[PDB]
Amino acid sequence: ALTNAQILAVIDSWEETVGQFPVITHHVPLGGGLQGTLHCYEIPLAAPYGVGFAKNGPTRWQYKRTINQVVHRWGSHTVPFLLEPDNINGKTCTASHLCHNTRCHNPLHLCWESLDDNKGRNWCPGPNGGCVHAVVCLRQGPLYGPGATVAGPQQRGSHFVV
Amino acid sequence: ALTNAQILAVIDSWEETVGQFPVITHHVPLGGGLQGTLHCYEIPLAAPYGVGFAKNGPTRWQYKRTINQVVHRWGSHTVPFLLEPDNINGKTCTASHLCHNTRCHNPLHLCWESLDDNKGRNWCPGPNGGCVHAVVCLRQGPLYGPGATVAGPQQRGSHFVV
DNA sequence: TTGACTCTCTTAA
DNA sequence: GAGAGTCA
DNA sequence: TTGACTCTCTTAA
DNA sequence: GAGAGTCA
Ligand SMILES: [Mg+2]
Ligand SMILES: [Mg+2]
Ligand SMILES: [Zn+2]
Ligand SMILES: [Zn+2]
Ligand SMILES: [Zn+2]
Ligand SMILES: [Zn+2]
Repeated sequence: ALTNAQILAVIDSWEETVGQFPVITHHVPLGGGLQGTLHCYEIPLAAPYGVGFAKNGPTRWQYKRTINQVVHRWGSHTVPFLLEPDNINGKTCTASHLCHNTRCHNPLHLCWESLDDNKGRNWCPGPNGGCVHAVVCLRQGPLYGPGATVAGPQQRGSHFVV
Repeated sequence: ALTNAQILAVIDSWEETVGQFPVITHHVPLGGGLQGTLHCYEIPLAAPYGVGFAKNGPTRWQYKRTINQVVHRWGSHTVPFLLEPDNINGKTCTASHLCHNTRCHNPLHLCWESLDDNKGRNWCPGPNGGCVHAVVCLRQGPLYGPGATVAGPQQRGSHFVV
């Protein structure tokens, strides 16, 4: 098994490589009508992506390092969390983008939580709009708002009460 | 079926059958420290479910009727909305449970909206906690809360800024 | 050891 | 959150 | 005609 | 949101 020192070395090489990705400045809603700025370190759209990186899906990548003749591979956003527990409450931990920008690999924009927690950030009002996430959101979720419901609750007769 | 009269007759038969489902009272969080009461009309756990109903998955059912000698079949929660547009902004409209109770077929607990709007209600603070859904929630979403994040954003070196 | 592709899978609406 | 087929 | 089962699919994290 | 194979 890789030692803790070897894992730290993987994290360090990952950070060195991601730190050289293009840094894109994004203005974002924070909630409460306020605007903030996030700086995303974005993996390229096409190969080459950076040392150790390869695309396994339209917006999926992996990081690969060969240590003592053994090939090791990780989901590209999971590397910051290799020294953390990988499950909680019986649920697998997932890399969760606080910036909601899948190409971003900035570890200051990532957290490590259940898929339900991850998804729920899409609708959060944001750090200045009422976020209650214990690990606070960096921005209002992209899907926050009144929604676009086509039809509401209704009945034709009198068979039902709410 | 094709005619508006045929569609209304399908809605009316569906309402009459679902109206005979057992009515189960559920006390629910509303947000803001308040609690409310919903009356769900719950399809039975096992066959027979009711005239026209059959189970196609653990928590999936379909409603079927024979019209002009042809069988017409629908997802069991979609029937109230058969006269509504079946898409919005190019996204498929889905039956969305405001009571978050899949066995419930009370149309006063259903709306018709994109799958994203549907999902997002799981995290809504609720009608007394700040819900901004234009078609208002009936309860706080079951997944609302601080979450259980295992690790937050972090870096080992000095290559990243928020 | 490394890059650039390929494939399928998980979850819960 | 969906559609459709196999039997009786 | 109606009932009770079977199977796979969609979406976007 | 994931893991794993092939080829040079
Ligand atoms: Mg996410
Ligand atoms: Mg729902
Ligand atoms: Zn980012
Ligand atoms: Zn939040
Ligand atoms: Zn209900
Ligand atoms: Zn709401």
